[PDB]
This record gives sequence, C-alpha cells and structure tokens, in this order.
Amino acid sequence: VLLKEYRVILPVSVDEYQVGQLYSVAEASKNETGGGEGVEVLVNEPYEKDGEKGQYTHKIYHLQSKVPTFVRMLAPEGALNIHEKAWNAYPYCRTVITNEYMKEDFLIKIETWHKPDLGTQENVHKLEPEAWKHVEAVYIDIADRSQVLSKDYKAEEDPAKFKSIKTGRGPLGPNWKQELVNQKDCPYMCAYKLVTVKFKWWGLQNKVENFIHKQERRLFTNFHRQLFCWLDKWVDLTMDDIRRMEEETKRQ
Ligand code: NI
Repeated sequence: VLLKEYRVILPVSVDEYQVGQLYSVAEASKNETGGGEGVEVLVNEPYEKDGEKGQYTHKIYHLQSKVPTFVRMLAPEGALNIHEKAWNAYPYCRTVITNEYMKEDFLIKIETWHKPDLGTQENVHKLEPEAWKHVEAVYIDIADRSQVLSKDYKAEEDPAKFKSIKTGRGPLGPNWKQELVNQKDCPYMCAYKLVTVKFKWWGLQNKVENFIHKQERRLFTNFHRQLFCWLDKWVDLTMDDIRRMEEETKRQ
C-alpha cells in the first residue's frame, strides 16, 4: 500500500480555506445534472476523542441511476454503492471512501491538516517513524502551468491570470510563495492531505494505487486553482452564510 502527502500551499488563511472549500465543492458541482439524487445520509452525529471534536457522517452514493442500464445489470451487487465515512474537526478532517462490493479491499483515505504555514512541517500527521519514511511528499503549486494537463487548462481558472477585486490578491507568479515570506499582510496556509490508496484484489495493487494517486494530484491541482480564482465569490462569506446556502439547497 502506497501513501503520499500532497502539500497544497495557498494564499488564503486557514479560516478562509474552510469557507472557500465548502463554496467550491458546491459551486463546481453546480452544472452537474444528477447531483444530490442518490445521496443517502446513514449517520450524522457529533463526536469527540482526545482533542479531536467534530462531526461524523456516513453517506452512500448510489450510482445505479447514473450509469447505462447494462452497467447496472452487469455490476456485481453493491459495486455501484460508494460509501463515504467522514470525520470533520476542521482544521483536521478524515474521509474514507469504499465500495460496497469491494468491502474494505478497495479504500481511499484522505487525512488533512490545514495549517498556517508554508508546508514546512514534517510528519504533521504523526505517523510511526518507519511508516513515515515511506511517504512521498508531493508539492502542488497552483501558479505553475506545467502542473496542469493541457486538456484541463482553462484561462478563467488560472491563478497566473486572475486578480481579486475584493482582496487584490493575484495574479500569482513563480515567486508568489517567496513574496509570502517577505510579506506581513496576505494570509497563507498549507493543506497537508495524506492520501492512502488500497486495492487488494487481482494483484493490481500497484497499478490502481498509482492511477488513483495521479488522478488525486490532478484533482487537487485543478480544484485549488478553481478555488483561488473564485476568491471574489466566497472570500466575503462566513460559515453561517455557507450553512444557510446548504439549507437553501436542501429544499428541492
Ligand atoms: Ni441506499
């Protein structure tokens, strides 16, 4: 099993990131016809354990209605049931994704620490030493065009081409992180997203784990480029605003 820590350094604050990430999930899913239908909340409850106080959820995403009929007839029982278990104690969060038919043999776990630094901490997740020694650190730089697939590139989601009206932040150049250390004002943080991918069937562990990690890097990159370029849409929201928009979207 292969573990990698993606460090996403961002020119927002931790506080800002919370709001921005919630907004961006909602907003980037706002053109998907077929979103929300088939989502099933099994559990939604508070929890508390040794400093981590938060909200736990257990949700199922039924893909039966979203795939061709022959997929839904050919799929082994439960293979189209995606389980997500989530512990949100922001600035820390853990999510575990499984497949009902794969049981625990196919697993994607993301554990994130959101810290007000430039991604300089080592083993921020406090792994056992030998285990830590086998974790690759992967830096994601949202300004760097060479980290984007050409098919994914969108000028309107390019931090190198965006300046924020409300904050004047951006556009981001290759020295933006350096000018953060030499700055006294603009906030910054780093999301330390430790991703574990497990695929125990058919001796395909290596292939699938590598494919999933590549896709996760691509998604983390595109998502946070979007998140920065939407700064003007969400930087003035509070958490209460976000909860209100959630309830609003709940009516339908
Ligand atoms: Ni169900």
